[PDB]
Amino acid sequence: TSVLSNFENEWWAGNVRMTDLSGMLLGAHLCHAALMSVVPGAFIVQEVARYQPGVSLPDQGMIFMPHLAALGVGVGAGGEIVDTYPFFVIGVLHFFIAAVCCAAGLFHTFRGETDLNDAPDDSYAAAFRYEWDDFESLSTIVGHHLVFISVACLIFAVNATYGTGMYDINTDTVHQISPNLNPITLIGYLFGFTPDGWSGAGMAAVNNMEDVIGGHFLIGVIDLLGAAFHILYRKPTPLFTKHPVFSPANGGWSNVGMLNSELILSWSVASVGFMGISSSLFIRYCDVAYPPVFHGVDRTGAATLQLILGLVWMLGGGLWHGLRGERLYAA
Amino acid sequence: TITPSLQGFFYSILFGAIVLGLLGGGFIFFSQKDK
Amino acid sequence: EYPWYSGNSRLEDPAVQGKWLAAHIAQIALIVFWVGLNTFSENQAFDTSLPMFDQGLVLIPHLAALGFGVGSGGVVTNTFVFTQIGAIHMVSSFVLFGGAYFHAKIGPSVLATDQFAFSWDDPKKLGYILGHHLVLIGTGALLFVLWIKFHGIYDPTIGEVRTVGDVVLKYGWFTPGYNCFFVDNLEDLASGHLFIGLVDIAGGIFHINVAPLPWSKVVNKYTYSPDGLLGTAIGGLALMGFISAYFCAVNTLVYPVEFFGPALEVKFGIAPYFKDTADLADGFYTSRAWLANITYYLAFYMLQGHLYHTLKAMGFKFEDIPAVIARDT
Ligand SMILES: CC1=C(/C=C/C(C)=C/C=C/C(C)=C/C=C/C=C(C)/C=C/C=C(C)/C=C/C2=C[C@H](C)[C@H](O)CC2(C)C)C(C)(C)C[C@@H](O)C1
Ligand SMILES: CC1=C(/C=C/C(C)=C/C=C/C(C)=C/C=C/C=C(C)/C=C/C=C(C)/C=C/C2=C[C@H](C)[C@H](O)CC2(C)C)C(C)(C)C[C@@H](O)C1
Ligand SMILES: CC1=C(/C=C/C(C)=C/C=C/C(C)=C/C=C/C=C(C)/C=C/C=C(C)/C=C/C2=C[C@H](C)[C@H](O)CC2(C)C)C(C)(C)C[C@@H](O)C1
Repeated sequence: TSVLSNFENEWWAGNVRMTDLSGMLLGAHLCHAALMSVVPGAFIVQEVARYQPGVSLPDQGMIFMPHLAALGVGVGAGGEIVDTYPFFVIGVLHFFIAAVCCAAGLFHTFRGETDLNDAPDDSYAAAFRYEWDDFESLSTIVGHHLVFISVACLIFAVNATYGTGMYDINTDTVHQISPNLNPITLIGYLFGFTPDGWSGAGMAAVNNMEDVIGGHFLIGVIDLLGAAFHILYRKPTPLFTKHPVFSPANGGWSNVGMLNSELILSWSVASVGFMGISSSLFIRYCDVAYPPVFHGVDRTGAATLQLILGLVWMLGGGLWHGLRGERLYAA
Repeated sequence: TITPSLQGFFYSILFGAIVLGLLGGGFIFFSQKDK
Repeated sequence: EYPWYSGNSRLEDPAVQGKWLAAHIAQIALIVFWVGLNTFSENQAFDTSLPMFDQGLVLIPHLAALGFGVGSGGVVTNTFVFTQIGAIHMVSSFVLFGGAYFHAKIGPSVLATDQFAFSWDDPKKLGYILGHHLVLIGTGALLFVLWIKFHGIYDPTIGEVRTVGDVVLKYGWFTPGYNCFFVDNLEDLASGHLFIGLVDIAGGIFHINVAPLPWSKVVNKYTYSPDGLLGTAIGGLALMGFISAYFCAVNTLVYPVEFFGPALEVKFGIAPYFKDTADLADGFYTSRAWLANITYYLAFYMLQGHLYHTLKAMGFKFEDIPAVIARDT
């Protein structure tokens, strides 16, 4: 099925069988998202069930409550959990999202048409036809997903600034913090250029909520602009086409800029692993975004967990799928 | 939380992976060379 | 055909045009690259306590004049701004290198979009190119004007940074209340910069809009050529360099004594030069002296190169020179 390595039709590899089946692939992703959303809500409800008021969160071993309390959910002045009901509401809403995703996945795996190339010729569904070769098709997908991520980030920032704000570590309580919008100052962190001097952990030495909220505004605007870029153009440019790549497809650097299913998957996997490593640094050092009132002070274990996951995705998955895609570029 | 002993064990896994990888790579590469 | 030492003359060929373009991009990158690199080394060697006109800091005083870490005067409080500017320039360098390499070996060998494609004898093409570059230059001038309006640069008479009348038609006559090389008013600098930006943008609009006219095609006897165009550009550069060297030597409002040292005295032996008039230690010269003298002599040799390229552009060949001296033994 669009691959001939040695073992394409093995049951333990059977997911590759959906390489071209667009409808089934969409269903599979939706079901997976159902899993990813079931876990948080279920474990939040389980946590709130055993939560004790006198003891502090770091001493209760909660791995989802701290992230919710960091956003001012159910906490008051002094950083103590007051009311537990909003955590329960968050869990229930994740249950709802998971149920909707699972319904969609069941529809597209069984009721929906397996391959959208078999859609009835502009039936609201041919507009969703995509091919792992044509660039234009996948461009609009990237654009719309960027739209959603950007709207999420902007919503987070707007909530922080105007409505009910976040738990600011320095001010000791939940406040609508006034954002900092000095773009050079924000983008300096990416090279470690913190105001207090260069720092080893980029983006992680922020010492005030204003920096993070301004950065989120910047990221939201940037992602919205990129969404417009990809939705409105869909055409390959001399950046993607005609860029150097080293591969045994042709021994040595080439300017081909190849495209393939495994290659797209590999770039995505590498991106995820990189985010894992960046988050590792973040939770190791940045305690503005992780108030030790909630997550505790010692946080080497969580950072190491993130590190391992990031290495597995960036090195293992990224390399494996990149090599397979480059080899499949011998078609 | 990570302790020094656990970190040492993790570095052990790194070094052992490196050793095994270099040994296996040498063996397989040399076997492939004079096919 | 050209030898390797004269290898860049190969880019004169319209057969390989885009690669020629690449070179220019690379140059600018190198230029902005240096702007980063130099500053970094300067930021390493810059002591805060000492007067800023003793150690080899040229760019640091230029930033100091543009605000950037100065308070009540003689004040250095953050070397991070200098590093920020240097890093910005050096990062831009990578982008410009990327574009240079894209045109060098990835892009087309000859531009023949085609709208960018031009020929050495297409006066409308050069006219519109000239207009666009003038528009950008005037835009930079107006950007400097806006910086004056909002941020405001250091002033010695006020002793501090400060933000901000066109008698420029009298400065141009060098009337005794003038000789711009002795300007001492921030408002004068800002107004003149506004004027030059406006005039540059107007000229750019005009050149994009209107083709070269016959009346001015009469005088340009031979400049419609590679060597001619290069020569005229080099001559303009030399003129600008002379003016900048004189400004640096004489003017104190723009170049404050704090970061640049006192004014220079114009002296002449066999050739002109600028003396310190400062009781600096023997073997050391103020940054102002370095700037003025190196700028001036670079401009002088730019003038010589302008003569060389212009002569080659007209009907002259230098390789004939020994042969002449052969005949008249
Ligand atoms: C295309 C190409 C390739 C790939 C090259 C690579 C690896 C390219 C890498 C591209 C990357 C990593 C792009 C990512 C850029 C990251 C950006 C732009 C992050 C921006 C984040 C910002 C601005 C947030 C800032 C904040 C916001 C955040 C909320 C916190 O409050 C902190 C604070 C305030 C710093 C190869 C390898 C195939 C070949 C190469 O030659 C070219
Ligand atoms: C006519 C002729 C030719 C020669 C042509 C040439 C080379 C003519 C020369 C033209 C020159 C040298 C023009 C120069 C113009 C200079 C201008 C317009 C200066 C403008 C400066 C301004 C506006 C400064 C502004 C401020 C800026 C500064 C901040 C001051 O604090 C304040 C203030 C206001 C003075 C050829 C080549 C065609 C053929 C020849 O044979 C004959
Ligand atoms: C490129 C090329 C060539 C031509 C090459 C040539 C002719 C190149 C010409 C190079 C020159 C002459 C460059 C000139 C550089 C000028 C410099 C370096 C200026 C120096 C001034 C200094 C260092 C300051 C001196 C002070 C220092 C101190 C402040 C004093 O108080 C006063 C004062 C101002 C004099 C050939 C001939 C080799 C081959 C051709 O085919 C192509």
